[PDB]
Amino acid sequence: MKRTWQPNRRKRAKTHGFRARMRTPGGRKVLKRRRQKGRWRLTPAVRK
Amino acid sequence: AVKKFKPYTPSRRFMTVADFSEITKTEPEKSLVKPLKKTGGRNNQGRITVRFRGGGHKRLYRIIDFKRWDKVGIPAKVAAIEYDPNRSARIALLHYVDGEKRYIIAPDGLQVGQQVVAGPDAPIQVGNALPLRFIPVGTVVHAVELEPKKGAKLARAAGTSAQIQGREGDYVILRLPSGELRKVHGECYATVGAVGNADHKNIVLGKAGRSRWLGRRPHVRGAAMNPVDHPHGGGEGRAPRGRPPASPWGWQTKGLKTRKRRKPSSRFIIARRKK
RNA sequence: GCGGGGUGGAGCAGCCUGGUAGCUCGUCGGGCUCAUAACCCGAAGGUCGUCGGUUCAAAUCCGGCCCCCGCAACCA
RNA sequence: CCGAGGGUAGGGCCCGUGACUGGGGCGAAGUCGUAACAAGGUAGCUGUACCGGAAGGUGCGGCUGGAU
RNA sequence: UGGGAGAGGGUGGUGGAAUUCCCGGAGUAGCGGUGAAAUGCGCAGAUACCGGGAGGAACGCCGAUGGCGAAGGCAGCCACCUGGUCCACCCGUGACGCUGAGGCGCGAAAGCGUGGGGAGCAAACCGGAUUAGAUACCCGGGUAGUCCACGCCCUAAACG
RNA sequence: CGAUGUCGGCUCGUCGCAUCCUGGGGCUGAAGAAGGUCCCAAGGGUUGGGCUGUUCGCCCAUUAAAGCGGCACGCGAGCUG
RNA sequence: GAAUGCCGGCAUGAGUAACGAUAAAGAGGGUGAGAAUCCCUCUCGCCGUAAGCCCAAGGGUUCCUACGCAAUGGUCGUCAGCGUAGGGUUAGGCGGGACCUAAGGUGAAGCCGAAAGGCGUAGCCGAAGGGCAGCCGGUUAAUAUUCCGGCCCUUCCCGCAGGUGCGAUGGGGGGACGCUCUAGGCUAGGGGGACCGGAGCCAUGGACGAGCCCGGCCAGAAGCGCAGGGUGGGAGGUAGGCAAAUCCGCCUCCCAACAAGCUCUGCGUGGUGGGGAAGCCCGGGUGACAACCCCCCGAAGCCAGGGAGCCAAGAAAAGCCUCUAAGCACAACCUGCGGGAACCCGUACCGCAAACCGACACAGGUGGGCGGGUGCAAGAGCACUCAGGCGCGCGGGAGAACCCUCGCCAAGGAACUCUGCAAGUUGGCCCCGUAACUUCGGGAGAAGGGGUGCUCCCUGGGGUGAUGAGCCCCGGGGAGCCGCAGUGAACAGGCUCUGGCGACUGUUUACCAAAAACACAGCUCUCUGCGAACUCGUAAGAGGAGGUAUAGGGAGCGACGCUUGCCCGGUGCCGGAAGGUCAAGGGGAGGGGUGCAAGCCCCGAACCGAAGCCCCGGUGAACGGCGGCCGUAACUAUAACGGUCCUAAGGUAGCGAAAUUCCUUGUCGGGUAAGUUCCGACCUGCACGAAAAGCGUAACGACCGGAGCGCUGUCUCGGCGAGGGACCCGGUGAAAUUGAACUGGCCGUGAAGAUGCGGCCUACCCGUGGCAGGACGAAAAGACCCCGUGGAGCUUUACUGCAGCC
RNA sequence: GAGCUAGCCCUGGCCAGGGUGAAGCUGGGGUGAGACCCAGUGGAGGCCCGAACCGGUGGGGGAUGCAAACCCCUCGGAUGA
Ligand SMILES: [K+]
Ligand SMILES: [Mg+2]
Ligand SMILES: [Mg+2]
Ligand SMILES: [Mg+2]
Ligand SMILES: [Mg+2]
Ligand SMILES: [Mg+2]
Ligand SMILES: [Mg+2]
Ligand SMILES: [Mg+2]
Ligand SMILES: [Mg+2]
Ligand SMILES: [Mg+2]
Ligand SMILES: [Mg+2]
Ligand SMILES: [Mg+2]
Ligand SMILES: [Mg+2]
Ligand SMILES: [Mg+2]
Ligand SMILES: [Mg+2]
Ligand SMILES: [Mg+2]
Ligand SMILES: [Mg+2]
Ligand SMILES: [Mg+2]
Ligand SMILES: [Mg+2]
Ligand SMILES: [Mg+2]
Ligand SMILES: [Mg+2]
Ligand SMILES: [Mg+2]
Ligand SMILES: [Mg+2]
Ligand SMILES: [Mg+2]
Ligand SMILES: [Mg+2]
Ligand SMILES: [Mg+2]
Ligand SMILES: [Mg+2]
Ligand SMILES: [Mg+2]
Ligand SMILES: [Mg+2]
Ligand SMILES: [Mg+2]
Ligand SMILES: [Mg+2]
Ligand SMILES: [Mg+2]
Ligand SMILES: [Mg+2]
Ligand SMILES: [Mg+2]
Ligand SMILES: [Mg+2]
Ligand SMILES: [Mg+2]
Ligand SMILES: [Mg+2]
Ligand SMILES: [Mg+2]
Ligand SMILES: [Mg+2]
Ligand SMILES: [Mg+2]
Ligand SMILES: [Mg+2]
Ligand SMILES: [Mg+2]
Ligand SMILES: [Mg+2]
Ligand SMILES: [Mg+2]
Ligand SMILES: [Mg+2]
Ligand SMILES: [Mg+2]
Ligand SMILES: [Mg+2]
Ligand SMILES: [Mg+2]
Ligand SMILES: [Mg+2]
Ligand SMILES: [Mg+2]
Ligand SMILES: [Mg+2]
Ligand SMILES: [Mg+2]
Ligand SMILES: [Mg+2]
Ligand SMILES: [Mg+2]
Ligand SMILES: [Mg+2]
Ligand SMILES: [Mg+2]
Ligand SMILES: [Mg+2]
Ligand SMILES: [Mg+2]
Ligand SMILES: [Mg+2]
Ligand SMILES: [Mg+2]
Ligand SMILES: [Mg+2]
Ligand SMILES: [Mg+2]
Ligand SMILES: [Mg+2]
Ligand SMILES: [Mg+2]
Ligand SMILES: [Mg+2]
Ligand SMILES: [Mg+2]
Ligand SMILES: [Mg+2]
Ligand SMILES: [Mg+2]
Ligand SMILES: [Mg+2]
Ligand SMILES: [Mg+2]
Ligand SMILES: [Mg+2]
Ligand SMILES: [Mg+2]
Ligand SMILES: [Mg+2]
Ligand SMILES: [Mg+2]
Ligand SMILES: [Mg+2]
Ligand SMILES: [Mg+2]
Ligand SMILES: [Mg+2]
Ligand SMILES: [Mg+2]
Ligand SMILES: [Mg+2]
Ligand SMILES: [Mg+2]
Ligand SMILES: [Mg+2]
Ligand SMILES: [Mg+2]
Ligand SMILES: [Mg+2]
Ligand SMILES: [Mg+2]
Ligand SMILES: [Mg+2]
Ligand SMILES: [Mg+2]
Ligand SMILES: [Mg+2]
Ligand SMILES: [Mg+2]
Ligand SMILES: [Mg+2]
Ligand SMILES: [Mg+2]
Ligand SMILES: [Mg+2]
Ligand SMILES: [Mg+2]
Ligand SMILES: [Mg+2]
Ligand SMILES: [Mg+2]
Ligand SMILES: [Mg+2]
Ligand SMILES: [Mg+2]
Ligand SMILES: [Mg+2]
Ligand SMILES: [Mg+2]
Ligand SMILES: [Mg+2]
Ligand SMILES: [Mg+2]
Ligand SMILES: [Mg+2]
Ligand SMILES: [Mg+2]
Ligand SMILES: [Mg+2]
Ligand SMILES: [Mg+2]
Ligand SMILES: [Mg+2]
Ligand SMILES: [Mg+2]
Ligand SMILES: [Mg+2]
Ligand SMILES: [Mg+2]
Ligand SMILES: [Mg+2]
Ligand SMILES: [Mg+2]
Ligand SMILES: [Mg+2]
Ligand SMILES: [Mg+2]
Ligand SMILES: [Mg+2]
Ligand SMILES: [Mg+2]
Ligand SMILES: [Mg+2]
Ligand SMILES: [Mg+2]
Ligand SMILES: [Mg+2]
Ligand SMILES: [Mg+2]
Ligand SMILES: [Mg+2]
Ligand SMILES: [Mg+2]
Ligand SMILES: [Mg+2]
Ligand SMILES: [Mg+2]
Ligand SMILES: [Mg+2]
Ligand SMILES: [Mg+2]
Ligand SMILES: [Mg+2]
Ligand SMILES: [Mg+2]
Ligand SMILES: [Mg+2]
Ligand SMILES: [Mg+2]
Ligand SMILES: [Mg+2]
Ligand SMILES: [Mg+2]
Ligand SMILES: [Mg+2]
Ligand SMILES: [Mg+2]
Ligand SMILES: [Mg+2]
Ligand SMILES: [Mg+2]
Ligand SMILES: [Mg+2]
Ligand SMILES: [Mg+2]
Ligand SMILES: [Mg+2]
Ligand SMILES: [Mg+2]
Ligand SMILES: [Mg+2]
Ligand SMILES: [Mg+2]
Ligand SMILES: [Mg+2]
Ligand SMILES: [Mg+2]
Ligand SMILES: [Mg+2]
Ligand SMILES: [Mg+2]
Ligand SMILES: [Mg+2]
Ligand SMILES: [Mg+2]
Ligand SMILES: [Mg+2]
Ligand SMILES: [Mg+2]
Ligand SMILES: [Mg+2]
Ligand SMILES: [Mg+2]
Ligand SMILES: [Mg+2]
Ligand SMILES: [Mg+2]
Ligand SMILES: [Mg+2]
Ligand SMILES: [Mg+2]
Ligand SMILES: [Mg+2]
Ligand SMILES: [Mg+2]
Ligand SMILES: [Mg+2]
Ligand SMILES: [Mg+2]
Ligand SMILES: [Mg+2]
Ligand SMILES: [Mg+2]
Ligand SMILES: [Mg+2]
Ligand SMILES: [Mg+2]
Ligand SMILES: [Mg+2]
Ligand SMILES: [Mg+2]
Ligand SMILES: [Mg+2]
Ligand SMILES: [Mg+2]
Ligand SMILES: [Mg+2]
Ligand SMILES: [Mg+2]
Ligand SMILES: [Mg+2]
Ligand SMILES: [Mg+2]
Ligand SMILES: [Mg+2]
Ligand SMILES: [Mg+2]
Ligand SMILES: [Mg+2]
Ligand SMILES: [Mg+2]
Ligand SMILES: [Mg+2]
Ligand SMILES: [Mg+2]
Ligand SMILES: [Mg+2]
Ligand SMILES: [Mg+2]
Ligand SMILES: [Mg+2]
Ligand SMILES: [Mg+2]
Ligand SMILES: [Mg+2]
Ligand SMILES: [Mg+2]
Ligand SMILES: [Mg+2]
Ligand SMILES: [Mg+2]
Ligand SMILES: [Mg+2]
Ligand SMILES: [Mg+2]
Ligand SMILES: [Mg+2]
Ligand SMILES: [Mg+2]
Ligand SMILES: [Mg+2]
Ligand SMILES: [Mg+2]
Ligand SMILES: [Mg+2]
Ligand SMILES: [Mg+2]
Ligand SMILES: [Mg+2]
Ligand SMILES: [Mg+2]
Ligand SMILES: [Mg+2]
Ligand SMILES: [Mg+2]
Ligand SMILES: [Mg+2]
Ligand SMILES: [Mg+2]
Ligand SMILES: [Mg+2]
Ligand SMILES: [Mg+2]
Ligand SMILES: [Mg+2]
Ligand SMILES: [Mg+2]
Ligand SMILES: [Mg+2]
Ligand SMILES: [Mg+2]
Ligand SMILES: [Mg+2]
Ligand SMILES: [Mg+2]
Ligand SMILES: [Mg+2]
Ligand SMILES: [Mg+2]
Ligand SMILES: [Mg+2]
Ligand SMILES: [Mg+2]
Ligand SMILES: [Mg+2]
Ligand SMILES: [Mg+2]
Ligand SMILES: [Mg+2]
Ligand SMILES: [Mg+2]
Ligand SMILES: [Mg+2]
Ligand SMILES: [Mg+2]
Ligand SMILES: [Mg+2]
Ligand SMILES: [Mg+2]
Ligand SMILES: [Mg+2]
Ligand SMILES: [Mg+2]
Ligand SMILES: [Mg+2]
Ligand SMILES: [Mg+2]
Ligand SMILES: [Mg+2]
Ligand SMILES: [Mg+2]
Ligand SMILES: [Mg+2]
Ligand SMILES: [Mg+2]
Ligand SMILES: [Mg+2]
Ligand SMILES: [Mg+2]
Ligand SMILES: [Mg+2]
Ligand SMILES: [Mg+2]
Ligand SMILES: [Mg+2]
Ligand SMILES: [Mg+2]
Ligand SMILES: [Mg+2]
């Protein structure tokens, strides 16, 4: 049956991407936390 | 008027459509139309704020001239009468001798090929617009401004009419389509005659499909819901209302008046509506 | 199991607040009518379901026993 | 080939009968009222409508086959 | 051909009296209703009076024992459209007539459908009386309906 | 109650005897035939349908008879539901 | 040493289940240490509206080649989407960007909000929509509309020539639009040819033939032809298109009019450039100077912005054309020609799947185009088959029970069972025929029946062509032949009668309910006069609606038909400038503290004083509610009738043992041999009843009842057969569970159901295939029930508070 | 977090073939004129049958599955809410 993951490069970058995070206070505090934790990638990677 | 159908499907039994015989032109004026953005009942928050709306036929909006006092004295020929999907009334296409082209809602008896005019001197003739004070007391009238130069507010729907009953001072007394008696300012314009397409109320939609064409989505009774959805929701089996009949939001829906008590226009309403 | 009830022949008041039983109808006698009904004037008839207790005194307050309605009997 | 007729299928008319039901006629001395005949005690009758235990009542309009 | 009388019919328009409602004034202890009363209405200012307003229906006097219509039926006034009908003249056609099973149309009231309208009236219904009872007559209310438009119904003491 | 699956049916039985039938008896208000009643006896047998989820029961047509109970109201790691 | 503890390790179950679609395999010859599994060949089978081909998304080197087999591959492996290494993706024209706008998003102006932020016209962003210039063939192990070849084209810059009032973001035109149906003419595609080209072929009885087999094109600029689309011309006035305007709009006049002219596409032709089969021979070569033609079928595609009808009335913006304004007319723009210039990103490969979403090389899921032929009425259905692609990554045997999927069955034919559940039956087309009832459409494919192949003969009409031949499309008649059987295979309704419920098509608990539930047109009540009511929001602002009472919100009812009765005492809502109560505030009779005192300071009565509440009326398609007892008729029985108590009023019509009836399988009738169900009635309705609508209703229903016909392995009552498993052999090898176990029966005992205790009985040790009575077998710290002063959802005239409203 | 699912918005796309034959239109009849009837033409519809496509009615299988919802037979819709 149709499952929950239906990849979409545009949907990916526009929802979790760097610019979407930077726009909002909660999105910025995400990047702050993942930077503070040492995450190698602060945002999901997508090809474009 | 009111075209019937033979019962060759279950829904054709009662479905009636307008006869459209007054229409003389079946495609709008390109210069007078603009896209009518369907809202679906969603406001700028994206939230449904008027329930059960959406999914109707695409429509373009006809720019209607609800002023008419800004072309005072310039006569105009009635070029056509056209179907308008944004209103119950028909609309009339005017070719001003000025060369300008405007739409107005088509009053009853209006004939394509006649002239109309607007102003304090206009003949008391179907389709002409004059300040309310210059219109003879007793004549039916439509598309009435509620305040001078603010645009026609009352008696715009198909078949509707307001009658000038009397006047006192700067104000005349109208009987609105509802039967309310209201003082409206004499400088407010109005178009003599009643709005045409009076057969509009005898249309039998015929089936659920026609309400969907009109953009009206299915309405679900409060009694059909659960208590988390509605005062009337729940009960084992069917249940009477079991409290004063209420809306989804709690307020009583049988009789409870809701016009603001201290509204300033109260001073200008002579008698609340009838029936 | 829980609530109410039983009083002239009929249907009901009085019980709660002890001492006084009352209303409409019916019944009986008289009247009017040619006669009946209606109507009018008078009158009779209830020891208050039964027993036991309380009290100076019980239709009335407290227990039974009889009886008559009503309500309940749910989770499996 | 046609062919009495037999078989299968579906119709149409008539007859008999059927729990129950609907009124109808008739029936020496039943119960309820008194609608009509006198102005019958609200003049009657009427087509219709609605209502009521029952006769009937009432509305609308008509008729005189209504008295004084 | 020339004339006449008429609520003949249809459409649109319009006039005054009255009733109710509404508003302003004025005014006070009752009004109303009946056989008698009660219900009802009224000091929260009714009734009775004046002015203003809104709305529906019906047209007093003329009016008659009258007129027109095939009947049902038709009554303020005006204009339009239209039917019948009588008289005159003795001009034209030359029996072209009478009746009429079927058919078609018209058809009071009530009633029905879809809109509208709704003052007064009033089945149903409520109430007050009367009464043994009173699902009545009488009184206070009151919904259809009565009115308009379109479409049905097609009955009658549709009677001379 | 850190679970012992709950009615009825189907399937498969097995047991008890307070015996429905068949076998053996006494008594009879047992003439015969056919019954009644009690005693012995569990070897075998103890039908097919209509109705209802039904067990039960009622009924139809038969029968030598159409027995009654136990087995976690036998039997859902066998089925049905 | 226990915490269903935690982490790890290793056991048990066990050489057990399984090894992932039943489309299927066999041999030969290669390679290699090793081969069912890799390569080649031949044979066999499967898909063929795909299981073939091409795009898009997603994936991201998986592509090609060499080397390789430890792990990955459900077996094997020499093979691979695996390991290692090298190579591979080439564009002005294809897609996106340097163009346009859509929703939406963002947002100079502006607005709002404690902060964060919310909103917002323009503008900007935003595409699978608009717009825009490349077609065919060749080549690589791997890319190609990209490289090459042939033939075309676009824009930018500059220049020459000719022409013109040039010039924009601004004005205008245009772009520009729906649904259904559809004309003419083409193209794609396909069928046929006794014509044309071809390696060959003659078999096994016949055929050297008008034989079989193979192929018979593709692209192309200008021009031309056919087809269509688009489109009036001129003049006078002009106040409108927010300046101007010769443009556009409006008015008049003249001419043009199903035309024509002009213009733009499609198709054809077209210089020219390519392609070119079977077969044979080792991807190639040959065939080959390959041929390259005629007839027919023919689109849903093209001409296109075509046409008609309909209502539900069908984006925007740029490119483009025209107008003019500043400016400028040494300019600038238009047209033609010439030279030059033309950037960034993608391009491999998978792509209905082993490379994408499902933890797997997972029977599932995934949008667009092409999708050939024959026959079956048509078709994308079905059967077979082309091109192409596969046999599904464990096999070999055996021929048990039992399971799955399938085939047949004597006699019976629902006797099965909760139920004909399931499975039969019926089955397409043509013709005959078709009832109650109905809202006149329907019911209807009602029901029921007949026909169906092949051969010969006669003949009717249509398309094309030409009016004929040929090919093709509908037919009509006559005579025959064969078989058990002619839609001979495959795909393709069982029917009827009668109730309940819901009018109907629709909708729904994704993953146990598809229903009578929801919705629905329709009906009514109610609110709302517009800065509407209402809704979201603290707000601004939105929705409502660029709508206006024939409109919008809320509620109930639920097509339609005939109807919808009585109660306003209580609650709700509505109306009511009186009366009563009523807070803050006003008021200040009058007391108090303190001070020498002026004073400062506190308390405080009458009285005035909103909404609300009380009170007075209204109101039911508002919440709701619609009696009891006793008596009475000339047989009995029963009460039309009466008496009395109560109520705010005492259930009207219609219906009724009902989706409602407890007693109950009520009673009677029908159907049955038999009927707790069913249908029709009755009425003492435990406990129907009128918009939580009442009673009906044609049509409809994968709804739920009852019956009949038909037909059946449902059954009496089972039997046989097929295949996939199960069984055996080689390969690979789980799982839950598991205190340890050396783990028998009876009768007892025991915490009351004992392999484990007693007594007795029985019993050599170990397996394998089977069956499920026990191990109170496994699974899940019982969902039921209770307990916890445990939790949550929900309700209200519980308490208290808050939003909102007054 | 709406890459699942629910609704809405914007922009595109899809729905083989066959059947039924509404209005209108034309002609004919009819009438004072009509209504209306008849034939032809026409091609309407939450019409009919049936693939793609969207569903998920009944039954069987599956149940440490091919699969944490699948497979087979059957069945609903398929110009429309
Ligand atoms: K337990
Ligand atoms: Mg899903
Ligand atoms: Mg997706
Ligand atoms: Mg993407
Ligand atoms: Mg994308
Ligand atoms: Mg996206
Ligand atoms: Mg976002
Ligand atoms: Mg982003
Ligand atoms: Mg920010
Ligand atoms: Mg911040
Ligand atoms: Mg910050
Ligand atoms: Mg790093
Ligand atoms: Mg992130
Ligand atoms: Mg109709
Ligand atoms: Mg009809
Ligand atoms: Mg019209
Ligand atoms: Mg525009
Ligand atoms: Mg809008
Ligand atoms: Mg926004
Ligand atoms: Mg929303
Ligand atoms: Mg709303
Ligand atoms: Mg909505
Ligand atoms: Mg409107
Ligand atoms: Mg209109
Ligand atoms: Mg005003
Ligand atoms: Mg309507
Ligand atoms: Mg619409
Ligand atoms: Mg609803
Ligand atoms: Mg509910
Ligand atoms: Mg519910
Ligand atoms: Mg919620
Ligand atoms: Mg709540
Ligand atoms: Mg609530
Ligand atoms: Mg409720
Ligand atoms: Mg409920
Ligand atoms: Mg419910
Ligand atoms: Mg209930
Ligand atoms: Mg209630
Ligand atoms: Mg409420
Ligand atoms: Mg409110
Ligand atoms: Mg009003
Ligand atoms: Mg009393
Ligand atoms: Mg007392
Ligand atoms: Mg006392
Ligand atoms: Mg006494
Ligand atoms: Mg005493
Ligand atoms: Mg309970
Ligand atoms: Mg014979
Ligand atoms: Mg009398
Ligand atoms: Mg009398
Ligand atoms: Mg009466
Ligand atoms: Mg008074
Ligand atoms: Mg006073
Ligand atoms: Mg009025
Ligand atoms: Mg003469
Ligand atoms: Mg009449
Ligand atoms: Mg009274
Ligand atoms: Mg008369
Ligand atoms: Mg356990
Ligand atoms: Mg357990
Ligand atoms: Mg014996
Ligand atoms: Mg025995
Ligand atoms: Mg039992
Ligand atoms: Mg029983
Ligand atoms: Mg015997
Ligand atoms: Mg037993
Ligand atoms: Mg047990
Ligand atoms: Mg028991
Ligand atoms: Mg027991
Ligand atoms: Mg048991
Ligand atoms: Mg089980
Ligand atoms: Mg069981
Ligand atoms: Mg078990
Ligand atoms: Mg320990
Ligand atoms: Mg633990
Ligand atoms: Mg652990
Ligand atoms: Mg662990
Ligand atoms: Mg571990
Ligand atoms: Mg370790
Ligand atoms: Mg280990
Ligand atoms: Mg092992
Ligand atoms: Mg084992
Ligand atoms: Mg296994
Ligand atoms: Mg498997
Ligand atoms: Mg082999
Ligand atoms: Mg091998
Ligand atoms: Mg090997
Ligand atoms: Mg090979
Ligand atoms: Mg094919
Ligand atoms: Mg991957
Ligand atoms: Mg390996
Ligand atoms: Mg190695
Ligand atoms: Mg491996
Ligand atoms: Mg595997
Ligand atoms: Mg090797
Ligand atoms: Mg490569
Ligand atoms: Mg190039
Ligand atoms: Mg550039
Ligand atoms: Mg964007
Ligand atoms: Mg684009
Ligand atoms: Mg578009
Ligand atoms: Mg391009
Ligand atoms: Mg080209
Ligand atoms: Mg090529
Ligand atoms: Mg190379
Ligand atoms: Mg210029
Ligand atoms: Mg420009
Ligand atoms: Mg356009
Ligand atoms: Mg447009
Ligand atoms: Mg062909
Ligand atoms: Mg060419
Ligand atoms: Mg000008
Ligand atoms: Mg050569
Ligand atoms: Mg198409
Ligand atoms: Mg096109
Ligand atoms: Mg349409
Ligand atoms: Mg725009
Ligand atoms: Mg110069
Ligand atoms: Mg030029
Ligand atoms: Mg650049
Ligand atoms: Mg490439
Ligand atoms: Mg697929
Ligand atoms: Mg693959
Ligand atoms: Mg595989
Ligand atoms: Mg797969
Ligand atoms: Mg072919
Ligand atoms: Mg076929
Ligand atoms: Mg295979
Ligand atoms: Mg496969
Ligand atoms: Mg094998
Ligand atoms: Mg074997
Ligand atoms: Mg199979
Ligand atoms: Mg067979
Ligand atoms: Mg055979
Ligand atoms: Mg058989
Ligand atoms: Mg049979
Ligand atoms: Mg048979
Ligand atoms: Mg049966
Ligand atoms: Mg059986
Ligand atoms: Mg069959
Ligand atoms: Mg078949
Ligand atoms: Mg019949
Ligand atoms: Mg018939
Ligand atoms: Mg029938
Ligand atoms: Mg019927
Ligand atoms: Mg019919
Ligand atoms: Mg059919
Ligand atoms: Mg034949
Ligand atoms: Mg043959
Ligand atoms: Mg033969
Ligand atoms: Mg069928
Ligand atoms: Mg339904
Ligand atoms: Mg339903
Ligand atoms: Mg119903
Ligand atoms: Mg209905
Ligand atoms: Mg449908
Ligand atoms: Mg479900
Ligand atoms: Mg669920
Ligand atoms: Mg679920
Ligand atoms: Mg359900
Ligand atoms: Mg369904
Ligand atoms: Mg639902
Ligand atoms: Mg419905
Ligand atoms: Mg209705
Ligand atoms: Mg809010
Ligand atoms: Mg708006
Ligand atoms: Mg309905
Ligand atoms: Mg009917
Ligand atoms: Mg009634
Ligand atoms: Mg009340
Ligand atoms: Mg009240
Ligand atoms: Mg009241
Ligand atoms: Mg204050
Ligand atoms: Mg107050
Ligand atoms: Mg009450
Ligand atoms: Mg009954
Ligand atoms: Mg019964
Ligand atoms: Mg019933
Ligand atoms: Mg029921
Ligand atoms: Mg009941
Ligand atoms: Mg019963
Ligand atoms: Mg019985
Ligand atoms: Mg019988
Ligand atoms: Mg009875
Ligand atoms: Mg209700
Ligand atoms: Mg109910
Ligand atoms: Mg029905
Ligand atoms: Mg249905
Ligand atoms: Mg259904
Ligand atoms: Mg049956
Ligand atoms: Mg049968
Ligand atoms: Mg069998
Ligand atoms: Mg086998
Ligand atoms: Mg091994
Ligand atoms: Mg292995
Ligand atoms: Mg041990
Ligand atoms: Mg041991
Ligand atoms: Mg052992
Ligand atoms: Mg043992
Ligand atoms: Mg014990
Ligand atoms: Mg034991
Ligand atoms: Mg032992
Ligand atoms: Mg022992
Ligand atoms: Mg011991
Ligand atoms: Mg022992
Ligand atoms: Mg033993
Ligand atoms: Mg073994
Ligand atoms: Mg074994
Ligand atoms: Mg066992
Ligand atoms: Mg077992
Ligand atoms: Mg066990
Ligand atoms: Mg245990
Ligand atoms: Mg056990
Ligand atoms: Mg067990
Ligand atoms: Mg479990
Ligand atoms: Mg726990
Ligand atoms: Mg527990
Ligand atoms: Mg649990
Ligand atoms: Mg308990
Ligand atoms: Mg507590
Ligand atoms: Mg406690
Ligand atoms: Mg608690
Ligand atoms: Mg919870
Ligand atoms: Mg998505
Ligand atoms: Mg379709
Ligand atoms: Mg046909
Ligand atoms: Mg036409
Ligand atoms: Mg299924
Ligand atoms: Mg089945
Ligand atoms: Mg499962
Ligand atoms: Mg499946
Ligand atoms: Mg299937
Ligand atoms: Mg279908």
